[PDB]
Amino acid sequence: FAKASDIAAMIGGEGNVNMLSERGSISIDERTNSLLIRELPDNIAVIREIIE
Amino acid sequence: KAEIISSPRLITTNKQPAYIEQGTEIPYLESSSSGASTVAFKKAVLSLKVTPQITPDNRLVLDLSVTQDRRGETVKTGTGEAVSIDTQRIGTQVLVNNGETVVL
Repeated sequence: FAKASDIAAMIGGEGNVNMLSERGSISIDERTNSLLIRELPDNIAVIREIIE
Repeated sequence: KAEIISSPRLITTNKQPAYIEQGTEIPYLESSSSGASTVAFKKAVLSLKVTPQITPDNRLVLDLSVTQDRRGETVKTGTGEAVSIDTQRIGTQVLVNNGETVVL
């Protein structure tokens, strides 16, 4: 129901101060409308709940 | 009385941009960069330009451009002349069920 590029630009983005991350990272897969995230297994759950 | 109908079609892959066109390209006198003229081409086409996206509950989100332009009269510009264009354009984003029609 939403574009993955917009969501990746909102969750991550310019600089690390804005990012909701510490020392991981989002990537986009446009072919299948998906995000690929690498972070602490505790931040994955809150990110998942918000973007759901 | 008068009545006209036109309908283009396309097939494409999900999340992938596609276009189909039919018309003319008008050569215009000059395009300006830092110093000189790259004379260019304006389009007067009947065109469809689309990017689709499939969602879970049997629905599509479409990013749509549909145009139908023609070549118009030749107006006067400076000491010269040039060709004008007559246009109809619509651009939107809509959300439509799988196999039915909507009026944009």
